[PDB]
Amino acid sequence: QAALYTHHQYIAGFIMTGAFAHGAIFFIRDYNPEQNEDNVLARMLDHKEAIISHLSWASLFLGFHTLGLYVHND
Amino acid sequence: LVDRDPIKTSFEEWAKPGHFSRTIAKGPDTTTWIWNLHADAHDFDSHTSDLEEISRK
Amino acid sequence: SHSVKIYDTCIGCTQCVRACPTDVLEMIPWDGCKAKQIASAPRTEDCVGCKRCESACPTDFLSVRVYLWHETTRSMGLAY
Amino acid sequence: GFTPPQLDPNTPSPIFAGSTGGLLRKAQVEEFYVITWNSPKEQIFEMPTGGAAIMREGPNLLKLARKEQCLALGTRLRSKYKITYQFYRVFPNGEVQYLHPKDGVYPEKANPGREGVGLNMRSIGKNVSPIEVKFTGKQSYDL
Amino acid sequence: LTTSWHAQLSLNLAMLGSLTIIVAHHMYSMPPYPYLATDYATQLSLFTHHMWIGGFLIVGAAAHAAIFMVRDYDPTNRYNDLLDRVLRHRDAIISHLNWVCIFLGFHSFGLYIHNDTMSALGRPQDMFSDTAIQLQPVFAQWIQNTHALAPGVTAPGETASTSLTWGGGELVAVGGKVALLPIPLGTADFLVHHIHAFTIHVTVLILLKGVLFARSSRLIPDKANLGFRFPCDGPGRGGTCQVSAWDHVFLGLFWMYNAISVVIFHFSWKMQSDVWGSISDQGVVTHITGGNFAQSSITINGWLRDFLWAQASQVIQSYGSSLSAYGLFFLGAHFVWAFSLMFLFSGRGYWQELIESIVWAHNKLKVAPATQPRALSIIQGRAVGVTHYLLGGIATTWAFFLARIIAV
Amino acid sequence: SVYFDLEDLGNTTGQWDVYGSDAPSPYNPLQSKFFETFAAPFTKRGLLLKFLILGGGSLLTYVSANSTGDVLPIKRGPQEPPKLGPRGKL
Amino acid sequence: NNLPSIFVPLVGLVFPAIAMASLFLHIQKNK
Amino acid sequence: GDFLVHHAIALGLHTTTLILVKGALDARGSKLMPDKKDFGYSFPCDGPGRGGTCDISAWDAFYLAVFWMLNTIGWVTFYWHWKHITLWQGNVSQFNESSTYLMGWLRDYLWLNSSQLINGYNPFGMNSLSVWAWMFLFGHLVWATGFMFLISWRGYWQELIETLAWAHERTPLANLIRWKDKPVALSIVQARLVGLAHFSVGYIFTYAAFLIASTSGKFG
Amino acid sequence: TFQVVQPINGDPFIGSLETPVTSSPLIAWYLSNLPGYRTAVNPLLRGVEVGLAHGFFLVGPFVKAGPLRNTAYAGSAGSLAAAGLVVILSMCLTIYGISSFKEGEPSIAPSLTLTGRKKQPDQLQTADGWAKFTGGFFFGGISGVTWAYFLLYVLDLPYF
Amino acid sequence: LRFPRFSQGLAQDPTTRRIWFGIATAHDFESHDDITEERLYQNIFASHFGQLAIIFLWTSGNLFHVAWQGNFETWVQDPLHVRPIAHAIWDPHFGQPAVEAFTRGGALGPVNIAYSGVYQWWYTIGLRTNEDLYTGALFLLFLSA
Ligand code: CLA
Ligand code: CLA
Ligand code: CLA
Ligand code: CLA
Ligand code: CLA
Ligand code: CLA
Ligand SMILES: CC1=C(/C=C/C(C)=C/C=C/C(C)=C/C=C/C=C(C)/C=C/C=C(C)/C=C/C2=C(C)CCCC2(C)C)C(C)(C)CCC1
Ligand code: SF4
Repeated sequence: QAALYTHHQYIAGFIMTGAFAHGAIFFIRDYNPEQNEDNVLARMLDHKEAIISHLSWASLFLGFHTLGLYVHND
Repeated sequence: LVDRDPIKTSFEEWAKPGHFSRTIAKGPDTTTWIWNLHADAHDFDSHTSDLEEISRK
Repeated sequence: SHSVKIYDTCIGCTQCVRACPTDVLEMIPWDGCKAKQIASAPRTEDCVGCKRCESACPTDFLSVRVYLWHETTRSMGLAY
Repeated sequence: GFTPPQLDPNTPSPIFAGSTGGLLRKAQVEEFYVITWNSPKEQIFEMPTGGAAIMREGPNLLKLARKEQCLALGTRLRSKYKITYQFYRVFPNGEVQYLHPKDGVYPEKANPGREGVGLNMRSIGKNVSPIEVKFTGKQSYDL
Repeated sequence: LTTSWHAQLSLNLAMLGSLTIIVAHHMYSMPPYPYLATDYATQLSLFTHHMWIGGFLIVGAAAHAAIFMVRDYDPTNRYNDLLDRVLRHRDAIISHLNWVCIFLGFHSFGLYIHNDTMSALGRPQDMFSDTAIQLQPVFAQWIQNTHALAPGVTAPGETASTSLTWGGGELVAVGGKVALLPIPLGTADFLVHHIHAFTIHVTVLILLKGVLFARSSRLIPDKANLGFRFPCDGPGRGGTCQVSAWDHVFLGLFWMYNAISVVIFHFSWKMQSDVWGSISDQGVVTHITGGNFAQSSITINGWLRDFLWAQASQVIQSYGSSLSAYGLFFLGAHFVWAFSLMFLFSGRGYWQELIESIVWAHNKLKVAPATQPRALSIIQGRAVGVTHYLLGGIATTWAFFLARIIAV
Repeated sequence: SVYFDLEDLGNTTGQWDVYGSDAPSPYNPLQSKFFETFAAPFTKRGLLLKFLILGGGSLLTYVSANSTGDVLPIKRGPQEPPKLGPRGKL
Repeated sequence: NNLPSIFVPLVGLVFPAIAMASLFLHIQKNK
Repeated sequence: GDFLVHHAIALGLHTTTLILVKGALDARGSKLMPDKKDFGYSFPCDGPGRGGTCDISAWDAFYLAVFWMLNTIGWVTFYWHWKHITLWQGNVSQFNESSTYLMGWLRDYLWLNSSQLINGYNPFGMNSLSVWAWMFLFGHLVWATGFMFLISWRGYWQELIETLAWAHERTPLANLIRWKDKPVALSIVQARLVGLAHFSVGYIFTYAAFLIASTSGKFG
Repeated sequence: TFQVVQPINGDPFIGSLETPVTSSPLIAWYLSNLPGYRTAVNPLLRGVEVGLAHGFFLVGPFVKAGPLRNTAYAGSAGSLAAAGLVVILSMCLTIYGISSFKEGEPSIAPSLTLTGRKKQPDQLQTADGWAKFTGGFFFGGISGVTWAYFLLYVLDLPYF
Repeated sequence: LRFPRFSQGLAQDPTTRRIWFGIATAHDFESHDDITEERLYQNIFASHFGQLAIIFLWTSGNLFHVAWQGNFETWVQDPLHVRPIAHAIWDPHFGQPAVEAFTRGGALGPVNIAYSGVYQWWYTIGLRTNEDLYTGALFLLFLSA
């Protein structure tokens, strides 16, 4: 059971990384700004800063408080 | 072989960080200035080319 | 050989040709700026790709661009 | 209106004791480089391959393995000793190719008659997207 | 030597580091203070401390030698024939040192992998050990025999030998504990000594290659114009990352750490297994670990099991007692050491691009500082990484050693 | 003090044979004749490779197949009764 | 059986050598 | 303890998603490199100008995200394995009490359960667990080996290689043999991939050996 | 003042130096007489000599250090392993010769001596010469291994 | 031209970088010389076929080894007191204690204990004898062909 669980979870992680890698490859190679004017795909490149900053805030908050609680218990 | 009162004792240079260098003393446009202040603190050879002053320091 | 390009945002201060470690860049007469000069790259087969020219460009974004390309025995700096 | 100078094989070389940073099999199989200059007095200079050498007064000749080495030596000469120089590229078959200053006028000075190579009459931000040049042998630049 | 401050500093640093290592080696086998041999924690702490100080000073010597080579070298007015001749055949020196390092690494560490494979396959009779294939250090045993017989023959004025570790046979016990006694040498000492030699040779190779090629090379003929501390010369020539003399010191610090850690581990295990112990009324010696160094240290699995796993139970069980500070420092140093890999494995461009997004939201709320935030430089990032790495490793070893040796 | 020449580039580029010797053969004619007569068939690089592959494949396989347990412990097989695993498993 | 005494050396020593020789010859070829 | 480990898992997921999304969105260019789309998906750098541009491509953004994925999956698998081991042994209280602090993890999961692994072969004999201990050490070796490619960079190695060519060319009885391809050090992008591969292989092999041996020694 | 180390052949701009290790008369005589430096002799004979010398050598380590060193089959196993190693080396030599040399081209060996005298280039640097050398090496290696085995375990000589 | 056949720029590299980069860009059909969309799609289709064939061969090999060297028939009778066998071991480097230690289950020699759960999966879906596994392996070989 443990072997199957670990195997499948690691494979899923690798596949999840590959999905984002190929998404970036698509953005570099196949994206056409003119044909995709002001649609859902183009409007995410407009406010990328907000998404990145909010992700950074969430990560920092989670890490800060989890590490603080663990060190306090230790 | 000594010199009488080479340098005056004053607090003037305390209020001007980076006085030892011409570039650093200009001002902190970016945050690299703060790091460059500490990395070149004790490099007396970069401050001046006079061997006597380096030996005295 | 690598590819080196010059764009018409040039101001002709001759800073790129002086920083070239080989003989790749040179200056030619031009009209379109106060200095009446523009850079050129006639000897890109001697390019090594250290990108010292881009370290000397004062324009906001570079008026000289180096694109790394097929490698030869000259562009790899080999003296075997 | 400029003819390249000829290379004189009888030019003496500077005084050097030898080193392990000299030529190798690439010089025998491929090209190597020769740099010549004229000195007003005998003086000591730093070799690009390591060590120190004494240049002779008058014509001097030297063989090197790379264009970077000879250009660095020439830059040092012009900066410190104020000496004019030229260097060549020599092929294994026996042909000599004159390389620098290639005009008699140094590159940093604008000289009429030079042709423009690699000039793009636009800003760097006007390059087309990679999708517009797909399935073709061309690139976004040089277009 | 009367005009440059850096050369004198390099020479003095090298000599001082060598002297510190000599002092560390001499203090343990010739206890100069009363009731010091039976205080095991003090002996271990002093030994490790002085070894680390000597290593750091030795590295600094090479660093300042490279600094002098870059800055103050001038053949026009300060010509020297000996320095000129060395720089004219550096390729042979570097190639020979490379071959020596490769040979020592193959013929020292390779014997450990052979023993592990033979033990795993079930063939204990095909291993390099005292019972199957002996590799005896016959030269050191001859020195021990000569020094044990020195009084009365070559030192008539002496009554006893200089040290009790030479093999005289006499044992000194103070307060029921063993102070000093003869130390045997076998197959394991051969392997560990050759490991020490291999590590030292690699460190010397790195530092000397950094010093010798400080001014120029076949790759970058004008390296002296770029200075002593510069990150690179661009992605050209296939890549020119870490070509400066500063990067060679940055790289050799890791190898110094490795060598000193191996040496201190050898010292600790050997003293705990063959020297330290307790004596009874009948005069039977019971060592701390029971003399398992001879047969267990010949494999990497033995080092992992009988040394790292067995002796770390003191620090991981120190919670709730007066030794819990060492237990906290163990995990703190683990965290500090692991934290350094972020600076070493990554690059500046990613962090500069990430900051741009963070600055955007500060501009939205009118909290953007006028001192524009910039990512750390390449050299600064490398320095931070190496500093945190060294601090974490040394603190971990310190906590482990103190927690183990204070309890037992 | 002239080290550059265009009509002679062999000396200019250092194309020398440092230790090559042009002395005649020191071996006996009869021994040499015997060696050329008997070692001739192995001088064809096309056939030598195939012969080496076939011989190595046939010799290595034949030895392994007919090996006796007195040499290979794995050819001898187990000689002790097996022991039960955890939880009373085979 | 006796098959493992043949197939194991055949796969571990002979085929790798043949493949390596052929691949080296192929990658070292020029026209 | 489930609360704490679940929040750690969430932190790992959020950080990995942040890295991957930042890499994907800034692929066409940014303020530091406005024309990144003209240089392709994978390229080493843009030189030391403008402060330095180390790891500026999207390929390096993917390369930095593999470590975080490995860390998150390691945390998840550690949690699962410890919880199920404690459940199977019938001593669930140990996990309940010892999982609220990190020293509890280090002492009651890694140190305690690795006794049978490191005793596969000893100076007294061996048993059926020898191969798992050998794989444990092999994975440690590969994982440590990846650090050489990850930490040291190219310019140190090209200079070292340049001397070996001279040594070979100047050695008698050996200069009669010459190469066909000129030896060079590994490129900037290649070394990152090699180090990442070594890191991942060591991680996977070491954890697999530990997990399998620790479960099978106790429960068959 | 007298000096020992000299630039190679008087040319200080070639990356080599002349030292007693390289240019001693004893060392110069010793190296010129090795079979690998006899450029005017049939490559087959030089290959045979090299094969014999190397094949005689390889028996000892295999015999004394092999897994069957403490059994009655030590010598046969060591000789068989030495023969296998000789076969592998012959395969490597054949592959190198095939990959490096092309049929019909002239030799690439230098045709100038240290004193400037012209000489015929060595024929070892051609396809036919290398094939002859490899065949001679194989034959000599097999013969040397056989001779070493015969001397060691067919004649009861008081060795060791 | 030489290796790689699909890259003119790499084939003229005089260094060892030609081999390393030649291996690492084989399956990037988009960057090959004289490439079109149709050729790209056809190459992708062929690669998918090859991947399916490889998967079928792998499964067939697993089944054949379990049938030939396993203990499936005795495991069926007593599932809870038998350790499944993956395959046999023939290592010339083994010593005698290694041969003794790895001889477990009902095997007559060294073996490996399977941890992939193939025994329970095959037992659940109705396979009961060694003759079934041989037929499955043959069918999978036919599918791969
Ligand atoms: C154990 C090692 C370690 C640690 C602790 C971290 C921690 C972190 N990484 Mg990280 N990383 C690591 C290894 C590590 N990484 C490795 C090996 C890689 C691969 C190269 C990466 C790649 C990576 C990327 C790509 C990114 C991160 C990011 C982050 C941060 C977001 C997580 C968070 O919530 O912050 C929690 C905060 C902390 C844990 C900091 C604790 C603060 C304490 C109180 C400092 C106290 C200072 C001292 C005691 C006081 C002065 C004393 C004096 C002596 C100094 C976080 C600081 C992200 C980031 O920076 O953006 C958000 C990001 O984008 N990491
Ligand atoms: C007698 C000993 C001695 C002396 C006098 C010097 C003197 C010098 N060294 Mg030096 N050095 C030494 C030993 C010595 N070194 C040793 C042993 C090493 C090897 C490790 C080095 C390695 C070294 C390098 C690599 C460099 C120098 C440089 C220099 C010069 C500039 C110093 C400077 O700006 O530092 C400024 C000092 C600091 C920034 C302080 C560093 C802070 C330390 C590392 C962290 C301590 C952690 C601490 C425990 C945490 C608490 C923090 C707190 C705020 C909470 C100066 C001439 C530099 C130079 O010449 O450049 C041209 C240079 O690049 N040295
Ligand atoms: C008073 C100053 C100030 C203010 C109002 C903010 C406000 C903000 N920061 Mg922030 N920040 C600051 C200083 C400040 N920061 C400093 C000095 C640093 C460098 C350590 C950072 C580093 C930072 C990061 C890395 C991130 C933010 C983010 C954010 C936003 C999310 C809210 C939050 O709690 O983030 C968390 C805030 C912190 C972790 C900052 C730490 C607290 C600092 C040390 C307080 C120092 C105040 C300073 C000394 C003022 C002196 C006043 C005195 C002169 C009277 C929010 C708009 C996040 C965001 O959304 O991205 C845009 C995010 O990811 N900040
Ligand atoms: C995966 C395939 C594989 C196989 C099947 C073997 C098999 C063997 N190895 Mg081995 N090995 C391998 C991989 C392999 N190895 C790898 C990858 C390494 C590197 C880590 C080693 C490193 C290694 C060492 C260091 C040693 C072995 C030894 C042995 C032999 C065990 C002792 C014995 O029976 O002596 C009996 C041996 C003989 C009677 C003579 C040798 C067998 C044949 C007859 C020699 C001639 C074969 C053929 C003509 C030449 C090659 C043909 C070519 C096409 C391959 C055995 C034949 C030991 C040994 O004795 O080697 C000689 C030994 O000391 N191996
Ligand atoms: C555990 C990881 C690890 C390992 C194994 C090594 C190993 C090595 N490093 Mg190193 N290094 C590491 C981490 C590591 N490093 C890290 C983290 C850094 C910091 C960036 C460095 C920085 C560094 C520098 C700066 C230098 C080295 C050098 C060397 C080499 C020393 C000379 C030599 O050949 O040794 C002997 C080799 C070994 C002991 C490794 C082989 C292990 C055994 C023998 C395997 C043998 C298998 C056998 C060949 C059969 C294989 C066949 C196959 C089919 C299985 C050696 C290969 C130096 C170098 O280039 O050479 C002089 C050098 O200058 N390293
Ligand atoms: C450098 C480390 C090292 C050394 C010295 C050895 C040594 C040995 N191993 Mg071994 N091994 C090692 C690493 C090492 N191993 C590693 C890392 C592994 C794991 C991959 C193994 C796995 C392994 C196995 C599985 C087996 C061995 C075995 C053996 C023994 C037999 C080897 C043999 O047949 O002769 C090999 C030697 C030669 C063919 C010739 C060597 C001659 C040397 C090079 C001298 C030449 C230099 C000379 C002085 C130059 C002179 C200059 C000139 C001018 C004259 C031998 C004692 C076998 C055994 O039974 O052990 C008892 C065995 O079965 N090893
Ligand atoms: C009924 C029910 C329910 C429901 C649930 C749900 C509804 C869920 C959901 C879920 C979800 C909702 C999920 C999601 C996910 C997502 C993801 C995972 C994503 C990803 C992404 C990506 C990967 C991207 C990519 C890209 C890019 C980046 C760019 C270009 C384009 C593309 C697209 C390629 C519950 C359980 C409550 C309860 C019970 C009942
Ligand atoms: S990249 Fe380097 S070599 Fe090429 S033109 Fe610019 S400065 Fe000159």
